[PDB]
Amino acid sequence: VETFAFQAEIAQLMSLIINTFYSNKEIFLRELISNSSDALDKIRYESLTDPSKLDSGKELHINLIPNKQDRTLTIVDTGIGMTKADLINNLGTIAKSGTKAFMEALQAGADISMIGQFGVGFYSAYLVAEKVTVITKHNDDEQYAWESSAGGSFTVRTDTGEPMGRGTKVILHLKEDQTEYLEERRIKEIVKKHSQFIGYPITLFVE
Amino acid sequence: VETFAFQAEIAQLMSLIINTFYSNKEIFLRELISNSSDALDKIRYESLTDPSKLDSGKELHINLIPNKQDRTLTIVDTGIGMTKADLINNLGTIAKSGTKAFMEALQAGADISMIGQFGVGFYSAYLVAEKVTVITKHNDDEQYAWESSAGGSFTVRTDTGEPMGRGTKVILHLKEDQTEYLEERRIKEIVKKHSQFIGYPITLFVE
Ligand SMILES: CCN(CC)C(=O)c1ccc(O)c(OC)c1
Ligand SMILES: CCN(CC)C(=O)c1ccc(O)c(OC)c1
Repeated sequence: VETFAFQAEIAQLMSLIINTFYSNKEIFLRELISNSSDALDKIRYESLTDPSKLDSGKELHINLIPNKQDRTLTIVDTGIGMTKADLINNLGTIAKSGTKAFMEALQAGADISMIGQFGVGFYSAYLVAEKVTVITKHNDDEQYAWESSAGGSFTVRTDTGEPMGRGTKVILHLKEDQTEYLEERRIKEIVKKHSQFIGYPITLFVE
Repeated sequence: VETFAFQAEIAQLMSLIINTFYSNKEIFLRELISNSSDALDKIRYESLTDPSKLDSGKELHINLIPNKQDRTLTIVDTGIGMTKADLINNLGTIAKSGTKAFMEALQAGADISMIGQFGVGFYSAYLVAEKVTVITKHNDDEQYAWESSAGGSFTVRTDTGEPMGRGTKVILHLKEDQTEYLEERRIKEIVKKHSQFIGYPITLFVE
């Protein structure tokens, strides 16, 4: 298990997300679904000139898996996935510069819901989750598990768990007062409201 | 000079853009600026683990260059640029699937301004231009010039013109009745309206 420190600006972004009074929390799902869409676009583009890219899995889609027992909402995609380097480098984002722009925007009247426009939408997972676990598999690497409960550090380990084939799995360990996001009609409402133009199937699992 | 046929679905997207009565043409600039932002994000991300990626040019920005003599509006960025393969493969887009989703959306009430959400925003250049020339330079290839006046075909040639260092240059040969997009206050208005959260400098050249 390797423990790393977040870059200062990312710890601050996470602190802002966690600490700010801000009711419109539901947007975390749209931001995660959108990152999944972007990863799927990437593998699909690569497959256009190299069909073998899809050897690790031909279907391009997203599953939403609520689990009330464990209190987790899981967002799985079969997109391009991430290498160990992508994971350590702020999950494939340009987070330092994105955080800088987001902060300026907030100072000038933007609100937290606009986070995705600064390319750090992943971190909005902290609006609802106390701990976030990311399992990922890229064609060019082995499966890894990234994890953080914020607090300025994250871990990375080689994942021994069930093999994924290819893609990214975001496991949200939901805060005690955010269990509405495990409820079927609430998830369906949010998907329909914010993710109506996502070009891949989104399957909501039932329990 | 190599001449290629557009895939059928792209020729149809272009025909739709060109033929539909649709007044809100100004959005082409926001879509091009946004593609440039995405290319810049890409090179910046690569530079995070490999500083030499920026050997071909350290500054990450966008220039807007109107030229009333030639009737061209040029959008230059110093982003990641495109290889010959990217160019032939619909300028690095997943255009067939993106066109499919855009068409469905239009049929269900979307309008042309939402084109960028389907990842084929580049083609909105045809709302204002009769011919579009794209000059591009990727670290992994030499400089190329892609060109199309629609009509179902595009060309690709190795570019002999002034060397770019790295990035993408979109030269819009504007339609005779679209010269307002060469006017300073009109360009400035559009940038301010639609591109206020682009995290790179956008320099509007004067003539
Ligand atoms: C670098 C590839 N990538 C992003 C396009 C993913 O696999 C990915 C998918 C979903 C996410 O929520 C995510 O969080 C950042 C990353
Ligand atoms: C594949 C890299 N890329 C797109 C991210 C560009 O260089 C690029 C930049 C501006 C554009 O208008 C464009 O048109 C599609 C492409």
